[PDB]
Amino acid sequence: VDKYTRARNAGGKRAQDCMLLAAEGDSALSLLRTGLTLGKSNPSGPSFDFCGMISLNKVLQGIVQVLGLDFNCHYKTQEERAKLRYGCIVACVDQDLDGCGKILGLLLAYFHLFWPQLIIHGFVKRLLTPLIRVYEKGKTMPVEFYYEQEFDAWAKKQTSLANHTVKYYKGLAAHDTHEVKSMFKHFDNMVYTFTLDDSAKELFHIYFGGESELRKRELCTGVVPLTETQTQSIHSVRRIPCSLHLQVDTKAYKLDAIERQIPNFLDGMTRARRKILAGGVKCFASNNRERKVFQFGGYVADHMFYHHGDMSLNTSIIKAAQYYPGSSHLYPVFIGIGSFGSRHLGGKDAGSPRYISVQLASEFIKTMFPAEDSWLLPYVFEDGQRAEPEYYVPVLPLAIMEYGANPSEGWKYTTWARQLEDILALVRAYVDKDNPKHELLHYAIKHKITILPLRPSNYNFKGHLKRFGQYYYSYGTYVISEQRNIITITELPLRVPTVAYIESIKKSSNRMTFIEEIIDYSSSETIEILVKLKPNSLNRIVEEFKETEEQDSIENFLRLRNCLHSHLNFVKPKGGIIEFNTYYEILYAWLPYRRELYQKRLMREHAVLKLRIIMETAIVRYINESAELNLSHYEDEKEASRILSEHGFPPLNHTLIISPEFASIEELNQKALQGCYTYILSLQARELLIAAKTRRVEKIKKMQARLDKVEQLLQESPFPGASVWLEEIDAVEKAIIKGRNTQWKFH
Amino acid sequence: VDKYTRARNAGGKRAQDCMLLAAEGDSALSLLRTGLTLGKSNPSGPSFDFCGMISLNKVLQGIVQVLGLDFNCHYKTQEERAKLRYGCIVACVDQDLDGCGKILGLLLAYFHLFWPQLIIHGFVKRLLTPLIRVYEKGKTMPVEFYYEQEFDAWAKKQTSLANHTVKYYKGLAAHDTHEVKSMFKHFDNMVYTFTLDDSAKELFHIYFGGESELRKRELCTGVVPLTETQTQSIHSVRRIPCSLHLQVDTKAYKLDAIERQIPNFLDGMTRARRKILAGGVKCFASNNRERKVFQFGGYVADHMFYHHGDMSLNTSIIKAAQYYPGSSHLYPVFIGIGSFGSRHLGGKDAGSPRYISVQLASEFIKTMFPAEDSWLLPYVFEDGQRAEPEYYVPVLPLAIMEYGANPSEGWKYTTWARQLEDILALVRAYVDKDNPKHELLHYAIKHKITILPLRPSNYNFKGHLKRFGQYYYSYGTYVISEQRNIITITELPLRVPTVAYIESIKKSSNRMTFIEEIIDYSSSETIEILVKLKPNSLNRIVEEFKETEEQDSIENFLRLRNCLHSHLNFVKPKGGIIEFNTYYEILYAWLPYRRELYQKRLMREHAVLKLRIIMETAIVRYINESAELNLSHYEDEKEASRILSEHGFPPLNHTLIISPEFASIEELNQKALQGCYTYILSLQARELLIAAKTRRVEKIKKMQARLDKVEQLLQESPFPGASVWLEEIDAVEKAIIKGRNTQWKFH
Repeated sequence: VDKYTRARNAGGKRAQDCMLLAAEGDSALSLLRTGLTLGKSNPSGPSFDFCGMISLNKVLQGIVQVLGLDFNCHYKTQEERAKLRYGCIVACVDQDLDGCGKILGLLLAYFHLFWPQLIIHGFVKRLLTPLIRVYEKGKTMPVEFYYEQEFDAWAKKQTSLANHTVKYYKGLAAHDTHEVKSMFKHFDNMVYTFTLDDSAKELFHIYFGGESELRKRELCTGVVPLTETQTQSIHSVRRIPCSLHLQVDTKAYKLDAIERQIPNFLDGMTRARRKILAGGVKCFASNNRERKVFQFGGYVADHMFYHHGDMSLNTSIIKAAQYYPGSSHLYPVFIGIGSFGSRHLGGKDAGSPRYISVQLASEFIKTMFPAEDSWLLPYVFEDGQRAEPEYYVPVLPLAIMEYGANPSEGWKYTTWARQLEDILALVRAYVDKDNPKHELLHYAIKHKITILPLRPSNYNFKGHLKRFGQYYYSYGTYVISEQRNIITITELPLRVPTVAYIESIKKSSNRMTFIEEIIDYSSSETIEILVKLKPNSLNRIVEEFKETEEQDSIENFLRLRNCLHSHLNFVKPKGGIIEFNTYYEILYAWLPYRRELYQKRLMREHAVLKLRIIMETAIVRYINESAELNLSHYEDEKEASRILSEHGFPPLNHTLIISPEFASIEELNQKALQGCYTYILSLQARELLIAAKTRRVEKIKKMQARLDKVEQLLQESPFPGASVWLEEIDAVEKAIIKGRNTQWKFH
Repeated sequence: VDKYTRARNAGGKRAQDCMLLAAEGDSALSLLRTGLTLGKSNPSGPSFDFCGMISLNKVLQGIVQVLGLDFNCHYKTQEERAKLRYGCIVACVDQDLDGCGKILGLLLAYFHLFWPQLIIHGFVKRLLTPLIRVYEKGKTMPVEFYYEQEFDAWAKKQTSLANHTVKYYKGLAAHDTHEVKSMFKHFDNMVYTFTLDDSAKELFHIYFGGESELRKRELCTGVVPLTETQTQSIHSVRRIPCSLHLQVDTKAYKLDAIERQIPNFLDGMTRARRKILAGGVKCFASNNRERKVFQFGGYVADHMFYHHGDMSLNTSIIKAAQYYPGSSHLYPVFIGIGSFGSRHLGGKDAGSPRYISVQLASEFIKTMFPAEDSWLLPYVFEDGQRAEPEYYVPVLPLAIMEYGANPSEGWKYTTWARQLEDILALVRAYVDKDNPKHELLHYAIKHKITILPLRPSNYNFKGHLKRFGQYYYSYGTYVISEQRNIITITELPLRVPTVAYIESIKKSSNRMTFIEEIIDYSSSETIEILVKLKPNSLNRIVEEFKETEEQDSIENFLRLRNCLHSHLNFVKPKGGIIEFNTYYEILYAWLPYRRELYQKRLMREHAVLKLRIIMETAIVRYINESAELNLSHYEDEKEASRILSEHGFPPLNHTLIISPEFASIEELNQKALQGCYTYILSLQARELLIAAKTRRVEKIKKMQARLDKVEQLLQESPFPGASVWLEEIDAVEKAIIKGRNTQWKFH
């Protein structure tokens, strides 16, 4: 066996007292070696006397060879279990879903499939290392939480976190030397035995069996965090049910694996694309100066917590800036300066990231993704730092607005962009109260039927879109020269690369028989392929390929027909996988999220306006009464605060009121009334004049007018923010038109 | 032929009028297609009528197949040349040294080797695209420079560059659409024919022949930029000699390729390591907070212009923070928090960059690499932006202070760290004027002989270092248990990974015969390997391996001896490759650079102190004379400046004097006397009081005292800055001792 360190007592008289520390990889093996050889100033801790190490079906073959397990044995009795070389096997995997969810899950499935009696009687354990450590100022011993729920509960009991620094250890390689010493000093109090319950068999069959339907049904919903009672019981008896592990960690790992290929139906982008968009918004906010692709990728990795390889990051950055006929992005996020790709190679002929540059399409991103609503979306947190939002909610349904296809395997995703005019008409009819077939559209939405039509986008396509049965076909255009006998292909079908199409024709002998030569003089955007045929071949070509209503004889000969198959599989905002049948369902699912976002924006604006009005009124009152109060004579802040409280001045938080970044409306109303009176003592000398008071009065008047406008907006029919939604739709349409006029180079 | 687009007239009556645009890759092919199909609003420009395209010995086989060249032909006559299908072949390669230096160089070598008459008579051309474009404000047409020397000469003639924006196009993929249109509008004025001269044959033989000695001799020196006369002649006759291209572009490409594996002898780090160190200094300057490896790599890529893959960046970041026995860095730049690697796998068992964190060893970096001297080193510029310095000059010879080895192939580099005490003694004896054997050391340096000894570092090595002949051998330590018959290896030789050593023993059958089992219970830092031998094997082992003075019988049996071979090949500061024989030569070469750096630091400090003294004296004079002058009554700045000039107030530059970042002493003395009188009108109201004047007088006194101290320092024997050098050496020694005491975790 390779990478196996046997214990001194393994396989001997005290073999049942031994342990086998199954390490995830090389880092886990290094940590285990450091802990086991630490037994110099550690009499109570473990050592190599009873603890062995191994690195994690050849690996499983080595595992069974070391443990001395028997395939034909059941280990239902103690005498049969005593033949094992080791008392128990302990898996040392990182707390991240990639390691504990996959490797430990596979090991548990293996053991359950072959030797379950070991699992029920107790043979498999796991190394539960502290997930989160909170260090105080002046206190050496930290507070350790094994789950994020426990840390959240503890932080709910903390008045302030200024004196506490929080460190997340999601991998075994994140533990420092003294932290490793601390964990291995209490090694016996940190191993957890796995147990089998009634639902464990069904969960194992679902997550590791050959039935894909059960797996898809189980993965339809999200991952539920462990209930505090379950966590408390686990910490109490030091036993972890297999069902809980399979339902939480394995499900999270599988959902994360799917989420890397399947986009959300609200914004149409995956996690990597959302990170790239957030990094682009943050990076180009100060100035829209051009930056190289690798520099922007480094910025995204540094700020947006993009821990994957830079190759995929650069590829996605290049794809987000591509703009050519048949490209994935009809409205790309970034303006690309340089050679970012051509339709002939399907965007695979892009320049090196060291040369091409990216810029933020501010006039489009600002309108499609409002900055005001960016403070209201739920954000994902990576090691306690605010990363990109969980999902973006654009003004228009960007999920169905662009060409989408999954190049990988394991999940089929393919969407064809719908027409901009049809989508705009549908959304405007839904939103506008004074619009034909508005009530009819709402009634149809309630009964889930379609009234207004949705058609595939015909932009950047000089072909023909036809409907046959329930399918949509795209036909390229060609012109034939009888005198020259050659055929000039002028337009390929939708999203058909030129080089791949030419090679596909060249790979067929039946078509190669009638074709003598193929030359590609197509421009960067316009296709022009000359196919020189053998003499006297038109009649033979017509006879070989009979003409039908579905397609022409030459169209069949040259394969100038493409089928628009759509696979509408998306990720729900609260986790899980959702399957749609038509784009109407996607639009109907996206609409309520945007309506709720508009309502939330209006409500938070109302709350912040009320707080600012209160602050300004208090400031004006203090300005008026400073002559009689004479607060400038006092020195201490406490005396001034007490006299202001006696006079009735309300206490407000300066920072939260003036900078309400990410505070929810209930949170904003909760913690804004426990501030101080700093806003009064911080007033400038020039601000005590009559002119400053008049300016503040004018500001109060304009803010009050905005408050009445917001209040009137909140009562708008059918839902609040309808006029704002229509205005933003008009702005987005204008930005899209301007981008299309200038080839998405806004100048 | 693949990726070949034939011209309409190629191989016909007008075949000699045709062209073959040899594209470097896919991006070049896309640019060529865009340019050639652009001929709609471009009657004068080229098109596919006479221009073909091809993608760049199978590729060369396709090239000769397309061109119809003959291997047995010489093409010495026009009639033989007329058989060619194309009139000429034009190479479209990016201006960067990777593309034009390698691919174009290989094509030129191919043509010279087989068909030189084509080269002399004129058959190979290159596409010379504008390297640098300067855009003015309000002027659409830019200024194009094909070489960096031309741009530098033009900028020397520019009074100000505020209205000019500079763009560098080092790749064919960096040209925008309108720029591509501009270049292809004047296509006939941008192709350059290659010519052969007398030295071309020798240069081709040197750079592409089988004689490695000639290549090494040629690469000993750096790359000389083309002289302005040569560039002017090239632009005049539109012909490029092959010798000039080989001497500049190919030499630069080869030197850059070598520089990625061979470190400088001044700081001991390559380009990537210098970029990482500069990024670490810049990133952790504000606060020394821990950052993840991938986040720091992204920061380095964004700011230090690291355009290579992130895998190598993360690997180098991890290596720079590793600290274990036998590691490459005896004094690592970064403190690593987490599991950064172990000696058992030779640092290959490091944790994932997503988990481990890095911090800047400020107490060591600040002392070893002074921040004051960081403004004086020559910096490399990447696309006009200031990247990491060309070379660092540490206080101590870091090139010989750490274990260095080149893991790649093509250049043999291996250095073994010398003892800290010996290096400190040598440098102190060189610097200190009152020191035994100081004059003797200087005399020996003049005669290039050694007096003080240099020995390999024995730190973190519980073995034996022995000297035999001119070689140094490292022996591990073992203990034998006769009763147990097993052998306990306690220390492996220097820089010998444990796993590799165990596998090497296991791979030999002769040693495997006497060994029954091998167990590795070694700690993270201490080696303890138990080798259980077969019964009655000590006598057989002794008989098989005879004992000699060089090594013991058991040492030969277990291969516990390592030879300390050193390959001292480095990169000179001004380019080229330098070969050393002993570490004394490296120290003697490094010393004058540090002495010159100290002298430059002292001189620039003197100049800036003089300028600041002049500024402060002028300010004090204005404060004294403001009562009579009454400058506050005036409104315009011009009138005040004129009256101050009449009164004799000197004009100084506020920004340059107060922030002399990277201004050389001659440059500082040149452009600091053409400023304005802003420093007088910008004075605060509170600064006109007597207390402010007294504070300024005290500041003037302290600055004058520092000026006299600097002046006395400049006259110090033997060279200026000797006491400063000794103080910095003492500080570096203290920092190294503190780091070694705390396992390079400064706390």
